[PDB]
Amino acid sequence: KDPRDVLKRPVITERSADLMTEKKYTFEVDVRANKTEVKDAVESIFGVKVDKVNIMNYKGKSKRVGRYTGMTSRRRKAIVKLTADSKEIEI
Amino acid sequence: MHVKKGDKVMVISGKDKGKQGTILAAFPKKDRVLVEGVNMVKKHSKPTQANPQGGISNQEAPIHVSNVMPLDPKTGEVTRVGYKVEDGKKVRVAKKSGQVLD
Amino acid sequence: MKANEIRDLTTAEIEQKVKSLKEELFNLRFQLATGQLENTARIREVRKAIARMKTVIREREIAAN
Amino acid sequence: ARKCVITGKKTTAGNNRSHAMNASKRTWGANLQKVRILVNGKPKKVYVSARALKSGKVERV
RNA sequence: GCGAGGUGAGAGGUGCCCGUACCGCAAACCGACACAGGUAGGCGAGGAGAGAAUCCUAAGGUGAUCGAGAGAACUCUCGUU
RNA sequence: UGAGUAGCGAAAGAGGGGUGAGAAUCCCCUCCACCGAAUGCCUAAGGUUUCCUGAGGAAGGCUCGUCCGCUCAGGGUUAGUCGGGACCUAAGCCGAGGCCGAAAGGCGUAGGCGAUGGACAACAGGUUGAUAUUCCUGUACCACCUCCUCACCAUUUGAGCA
RNA sequence: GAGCUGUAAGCAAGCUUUGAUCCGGAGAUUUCCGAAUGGGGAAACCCACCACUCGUAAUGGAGUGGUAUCCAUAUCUGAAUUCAUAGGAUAUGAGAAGGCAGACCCGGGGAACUGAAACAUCUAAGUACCCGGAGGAAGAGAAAGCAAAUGCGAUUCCCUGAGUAGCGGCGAGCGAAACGGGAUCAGCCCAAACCAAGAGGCUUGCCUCUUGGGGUUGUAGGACACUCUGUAGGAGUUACAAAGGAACGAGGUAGAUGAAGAGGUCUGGAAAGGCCCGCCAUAGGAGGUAACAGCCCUGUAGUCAAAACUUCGUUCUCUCCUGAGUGGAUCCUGAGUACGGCGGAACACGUGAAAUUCCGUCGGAAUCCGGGAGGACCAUCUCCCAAGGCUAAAUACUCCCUAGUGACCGAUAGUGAACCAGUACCGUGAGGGAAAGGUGAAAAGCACCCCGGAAGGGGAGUGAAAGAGAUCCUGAAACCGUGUGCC
Ligand SMILES: [K+]
Ligand SMILES: [K+]
Ligand SMILES: [K+]
Ligand SMILES: [K+]
Ligand SMILES: [K+]
Ligand SMILES: [K+]
Ligand SMILES: [K+]
Ligand SMILES: [K+]
Ligand SMILES: [K+]
Ligand SMILES: [K+]
Ligand SMILES: [K+]
Ligand SMILES: [Mg+2]
Ligand SMILES: [Mg+2]
Ligand SMILES: [Mg+2]
Ligand SMILES: [Mg+2]
Ligand SMILES: [Mg+2]
Ligand SMILES: [Mg+2]
Ligand SMILES: [Mg+2]
Ligand SMILES: [Mg+2]
Ligand SMILES: [Mg+2]
Ligand SMILES: [Mg+2]
Ligand SMILES: [Mg+2]
Ligand SMILES: [Mg+2]
Ligand SMILES: [Mg+2]
Ligand SMILES: [Mg+2]
Ligand SMILES: [Mg+2]
Ligand SMILES: [Mg+2]
Ligand SMILES: [Mg+2]
Ligand SMILES: [Mg+2]
Ligand SMILES: [Mg+2]
Ligand SMILES: [Mg+2]
Ligand SMILES: [Mg+2]
Ligand SMILES: [Mg+2]
Ligand SMILES: [Mg+2]
Ligand SMILES: [Mg+2]
Ligand SMILES: [Mg+2]
Ligand SMILES: [Mg+2]
Ligand SMILES: [Mg+2]
Ligand SMILES: [Mg+2]
Ligand SMILES: [Mg+2]
Ligand SMILES: [Mg+2]
Ligand SMILES: [Mg+2]
Ligand SMILES: [Mg+2]
Ligand SMILES: [Mg+2]
Ligand SMILES: [Mg+2]
Ligand SMILES: [Mg+2]
Ligand SMILES: [Mg+2]
Ligand SMILES: [Mg+2]
Repeated sequence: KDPRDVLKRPVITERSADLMTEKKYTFEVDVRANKTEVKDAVESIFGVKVDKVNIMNYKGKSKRVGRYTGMTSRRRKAIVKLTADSKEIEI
Repeated sequence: MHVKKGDKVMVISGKDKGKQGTILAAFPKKDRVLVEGVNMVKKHSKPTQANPQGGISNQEAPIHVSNVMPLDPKTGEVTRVGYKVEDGKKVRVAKKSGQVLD
Repeated sequence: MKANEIRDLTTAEIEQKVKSLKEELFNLRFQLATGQLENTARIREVRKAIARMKTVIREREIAAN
Repeated sequence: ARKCVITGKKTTAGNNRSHAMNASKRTWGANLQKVRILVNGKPKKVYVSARALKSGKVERV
């Protein structure tokens, strides 16, 4: 598969901004992607050295716009720690 | 539709019956056209960011397409619309005279 | 890029432009996430360009078989 | 099931009738006998009706 | 059985998926209810005590989702005679 | 209609200060009171975002409401070692062929599935508004791998694996 | 052919006469689950093996494809056991599987309530229901028939016969058929004798089997012999053998063209209405448009149009192919069959005087000097030739698609559902199952001011109307109020 299919988009939050000081980068990834694929994808695309990938699943949130109820998409979030001697990613 | 954006048309019905004007925009899905100077409405716009002041804006509202007819190039009278093939291209023609509208 | 222009390219040349477009599409999605992307219409354009090139590749595989 | 391999005779339904002519359902079984015969050109123990064995064309194997 | 390379120690490296929020003797679970009911298991301090009894406390938790008066009959739950 | 009637679902609050259009009811403070083999702490099942932050007050809340398990936004769940799977099997269930049966099917062997059991390597401290044997700090352990290093044994009674 | 990026406003960013959006034909892509089929599983999840590929020193990771079972065919192994066979392995299969249209059809199994004014025979009813199999239809079908004539000539369906004949605790009820009139029409292929060739049992010039030929029936036909005669005119993929191609024509799936009034004037917010005048019409279907339009728009009548796929027909091509007579030496003409007893079922027909058809069980023919039927049975006569197969049409039905119709509904009606309805909600589950349409012609959806935290209101403005201001056309009654003439 393509590396750029694995990584969907960066998570830009206050939490994720705090993680970037610790050299940790939060990505929304493909829901099927294991953490080895995420590790390989980050190293391929950005040309960095990954220390470890922690990964978590988020359920879809129940949502409403007027009468119609429904769910947001489920998400897979990867927190990618780069090694000490590594180039930073440019978000 | 029998008319399009750019055509000079006469309004044949409504309050603005008799008034000529250019079609500023066409709405094929609704069968409506916006004719310049025709069917003016006074919109009461609140202060937005896009429109900062607000106020009562005089603007054209669409009329139904069947209430306009294109002008005959010869006489200047209203005409029904036919079609002929000229140089391969289809063109609208004034049924009154014969000449090409577009 | 149109299908007539894509058919002039070789299969290896098309596949390279697919890779180039998928690099562009990735960067656009990142710019969209950060809120730096002005030209949002480009995402749809690149997606359909990828679709067009993959369509041409598959036509050649079917033509080969 | 209880089916003759040769003829296809099997259980069929009908009535018991009393003297007062009350109908109640019953079956008539075929008189099937498990015998070794050729089935696709090889010996196999299979149900054959006594009627199908009567002539002796269905050779015992 | 399998076998030309093994065994042990070091050094370097690799280690996926699912769950993880919050409630969980409860207003979030089962009881149509923010319902005196029901809901497995682990831990469960002190004094006096045989004790997880009992009363008062510790850590910790809580003051209860209508109130203010009046202090009749009657009804209920209590105390005394 | 009954009728402004019955009811408002076990329980201790009081005052001061604050916020606000509005306060018995929200916040803070003080003292008082209640539970304490629980009314505490942890954790199943089940629920499924109810969690945290900011904003809100129509409805829901048996009153009120500035408040809320409610409404609107945005956020939050990090594991080689915890629990489950890439391990094991019990009851039972499924079941190649097979046996049986008007049909549908019933039964059952090999073989599987199936925890409530067996097996199995990580601990202490710290940290956020919201996660923590998961993140961070320190110090570990388990399985597997060989670009490498060292020692030892051995190339057909020939190590070793099994 | 000029707009467009759907509901859906809105900003945003874009696209489009170098032809977009949009419409039709043919393709491509088509996650995961599901027959679900690599194995497992609490559907939409988990875990593999084998190739090849990416990646790593390597392990771990990733991608693509293959990997169910049964069946068929072929090949290779071949147990106990000698040969074998069972079994195993591998390969080739657009082979099967599952679904549904709650319909129609054919089978297997098969109620009860109910009726009989009770109830058991009987009825309901071979219905409902379950199960299997289909097919576009199915089933039936080319006389062992109907009948009783100077006969008919496959089947099916409609009318009629007829509520007759009959059946029937002769109760309740059940209830034909043929003739006659119509729709539609079409007939065929085998098995056997025999011939030829080959194969394996030699049973040893006999027998069995497999191909091809031959042959197809009833006042008998065929084999067999005779003499004829054809070997390419006739037939054909709807049976009668079975594939394929071209051409031409007419349809289907997008479309194109298309006559005549802004006539004047009057009300009006608006004119399609009134009044007074024209005009078109193979077009006065319809819908829309500011009130009711043949002449305003979309259209309509008529006439055209298809790159592509598709349906039908036709012609050619293609493919296939002797059919008449005369003789009776023998031979052949469907066997565990017909039929019978016993037990049931089906026939309108309930065991009866009970033919006829089918099932189980047992018994069991004749075979042309033969056999069956004509409502017990026998004789005579008449009609026919079973125990093999195929066969269009007329007939049934409609989840659908296209066009249209209604002395059908018009929001408690009509579908359960005009609306995001099999939803919400209820139930462990099967399953049950709602309510809810209307601003205006156009959002012109009330700028601004005032009271109020808001809600809400009063002005102002828009509009024909705001007492049309958002479950916003009309707006009854119950019910709730304010005022007060009389008591
Ligand atoms: K947690
Ligand atoms: K106690
Ligand atoms: K609040
Ligand atoms: K009955
Ligand atoms: K009765
Ligand atoms: K009009
Ligand atoms: K009879
Ligand atoms: K019999
Ligand atoms: K006859
Ligand atoms: K209804
Ligand atoms: K009054
Ligand atoms: Mg995890
Ligand atoms: Mg016209
Ligand atoms: Mg927690
Ligand atoms: Mg409770
Ligand atoms: Mg003590
Ligand atoms: Mg104690
Ligand atoms: Mg006393
Ligand atoms: Mg009172
Ligand atoms: Mg009272
Ligand atoms: Mg009272
Ligand atoms: Mg009271
Ligand atoms: Mg209370
Ligand atoms: Mg106490
Ligand atoms: Mg909270
Ligand atoms: Mg309240
Ligand atoms: Mg474990
Ligand atoms: Mg079983
Ligand atoms: Mg089986
Ligand atoms: Mg367990
Ligand atoms: Mg452990
Ligand atoms: Mg917490
Ligand atoms: Mg009765
Ligand atoms: Mg058919
Ligand atoms: Mg079919
Ligand atoms: Mg048929
Ligand atoms: Mg045929
Ligand atoms: Mg036209
Ligand atoms: Mg006029
Ligand atoms: Mg009107
Ligand atoms: Mg015959
Ligand atoms: Mg007779
Ligand atoms: Mg109504
Ligand atoms: Mg209705
Ligand atoms: Mg439920
Ligand atoms: Mg009114
Ligand atoms: Mg109206
Ligand atoms: Mg109204």
